[PDB]
Amino acid sequence: EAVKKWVNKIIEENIIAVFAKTECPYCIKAISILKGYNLNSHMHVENIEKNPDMANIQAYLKELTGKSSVPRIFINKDVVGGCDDLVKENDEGKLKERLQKLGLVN
Repeated sequence: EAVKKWVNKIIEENIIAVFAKTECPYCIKAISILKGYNLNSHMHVENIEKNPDMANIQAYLKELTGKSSVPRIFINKDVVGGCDDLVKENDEGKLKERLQKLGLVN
C-alpha cells in the first residue's frame, strides 16, 4: 500500500517522472535527453536504489510498465518505458508530439 502510494504520487505530481538508480548510464542518458527539451521544470528524478524499498518499487514499476529495470519513464502518467523506448520515440517524432500536446514544447 504505502510503496504504491508513494510511487503513484511521484508519477502524479510530476508530468515527467523518471525512476533511476545510482551510476546508471542509461538513466543519465534518458534524463539528459529529456532535459534537452527544457523539461527540467516539470521533471522529477527519483533514485530508487537509495531507498529501503527498492525491490518493492521495482516490482510495482514492473506491474505498471512490464519491466523492473531502471530507468523507468512516465510522461503525464503514460508509460514511455526505458531509455531505449525514449530514443525510439525521440527519433521517430513521437516524443516531440507528446510534449507539444502538453504545452511543453512549441
